[PDB]
Amino acid sequence: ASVATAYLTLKADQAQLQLTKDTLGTYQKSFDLTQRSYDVGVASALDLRQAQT
Amino acid sequence: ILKRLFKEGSDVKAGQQLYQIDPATYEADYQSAQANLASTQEQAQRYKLLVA
Repeated sequence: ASVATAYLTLKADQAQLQLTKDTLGTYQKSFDLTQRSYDVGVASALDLRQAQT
Repeated sequence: ILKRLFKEGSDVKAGQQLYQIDPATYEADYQSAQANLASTQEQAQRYKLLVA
């Protein structure tokens, strides 16, 4: 029972890491768009910091 | 009238300035519309760079 539930936790956390990498990709592309909007002049630096955090 | 800029009885060219009627209440809303254009032009160019 213990080795079955240990393999099930590892199997779930592989997919947890796979989803967290995709969330990091979405946040990183949102920061890239806010950096482009800051570099031209539309967005202020406050939205740039709020996208960086 | 502020001045006239032709000799009377002279052959005038199509487009030559004749008089000078007071540009006191028209330079005001000319620079008003010019300021509105100076805002919206560098709104549209910023959005043209961001849509790319």
